[PDB]
Amino acid sequence: GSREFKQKYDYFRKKLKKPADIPNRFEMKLHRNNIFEESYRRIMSVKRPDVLKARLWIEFEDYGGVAREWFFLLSKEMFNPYYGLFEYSATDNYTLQINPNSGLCNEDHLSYFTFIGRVAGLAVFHGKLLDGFFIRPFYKMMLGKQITLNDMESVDSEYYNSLKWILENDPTELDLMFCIDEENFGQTYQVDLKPNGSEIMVTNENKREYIDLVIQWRFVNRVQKQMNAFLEGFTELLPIDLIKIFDENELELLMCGLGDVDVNDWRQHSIYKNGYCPNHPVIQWFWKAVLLMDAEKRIRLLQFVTGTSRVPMNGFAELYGSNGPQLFTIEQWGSPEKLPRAHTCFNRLDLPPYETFEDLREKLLMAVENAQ
Amino acid sequence: HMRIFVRTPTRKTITLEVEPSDTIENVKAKIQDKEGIPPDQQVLIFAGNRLEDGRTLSDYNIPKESTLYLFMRLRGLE
Repeated sequence: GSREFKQKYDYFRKKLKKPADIPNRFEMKLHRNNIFEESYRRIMSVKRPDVLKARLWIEFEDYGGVAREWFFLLSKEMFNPYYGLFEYSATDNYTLQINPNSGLCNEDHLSYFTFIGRVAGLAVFHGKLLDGFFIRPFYKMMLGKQITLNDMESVDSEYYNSLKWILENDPTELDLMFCIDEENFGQTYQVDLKPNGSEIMVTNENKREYIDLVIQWRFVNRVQKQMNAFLEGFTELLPIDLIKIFDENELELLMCGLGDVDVNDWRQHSIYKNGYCPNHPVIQWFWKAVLLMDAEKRIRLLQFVTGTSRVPMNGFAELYGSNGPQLFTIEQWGSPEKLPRAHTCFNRLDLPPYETFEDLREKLLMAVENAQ
Repeated sequence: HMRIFVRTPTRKTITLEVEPSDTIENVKAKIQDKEGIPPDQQVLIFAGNRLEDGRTLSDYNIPKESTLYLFMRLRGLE
């Protein structure tokens, strides 16, 4: 909407209060190569969370500029799935969800979720942003809103259609029970969706309850302690009822920002090889196609060609490959019956010289879906 | 002779050459070579179980062509 976001937002900021009895600065000295654990110890050791509300003075090894760098660099670690706190929401998604097994991965996980909540609340309090993509139900769960069948669609559209089919048709032929196969670390477990579930049969009369229980199992039930710890840290800087003037789309914008790629900055810093030029026709068709796609598609295209969903903090001028700087590169390759190819370690798109715009567009889209 | 797989949460499957004699500590050393991660900063999991550095692949009944799950450690407040 964005028009209503700005009105609410100005109201929101005016209501936020800096207490008068805290130091006028919150100092951190950090090493970039240990940014996560150091920011964690510093921030989780304070006696009084409200001191986080002061001006941030941060040094690695302009203060507002170092603070920007800190928010960005710390987001890359806080939202790094290697630590097992968050995980990709599907094999073909760039969005993150809470790992229900985060506890097995690291026994201190709740303290880190609380920390990440604190940093997120701290970004917002200071009018700054973290950098990352969470699944939409995460923001609904922050607001206490019920998660529903329609919420499944942006995460897993096939499972969404499967459950919508059940809603709209007689499911008897399916022989379903209130059992569900849960997979953890390659192994499959049967879990009851409700007590005695595997011996309760899904029928036209109870299938709505079944669908709801599947949704709760998918997104809610297994991550409550982690989500609750995140919210503890998030509300330690921001009152919850103040937060709740925002809907879930607005909350994401407030926390994690736009979620889209600047096509202009992208274009104005790409390199072309083997015939291609800024005004060559195939190239103009490429950037016209990129303009016409939505956010999800621009992000999936970025991921397809660079291996990551994240745009560099200072835009595409500072894009990196595997061996230092590496601008986005499109080079002529193959023949128009070919789908384009990507070399992620070097941010390179192998793009056939298609004959029409429409053909490039369908072939570019198809290559993107076809990658995982 | 034998081969195992290590899946990272960053959508990467590492191939290792090992034998059942190998300690978890030694498997982690191979991972550090291929990946840059100090063994003490590694968490390996198989079938819902954290793997202790001292025990061996054989000890955990890890057959040929198995997949282990790797994660980076968080140290907490100490």
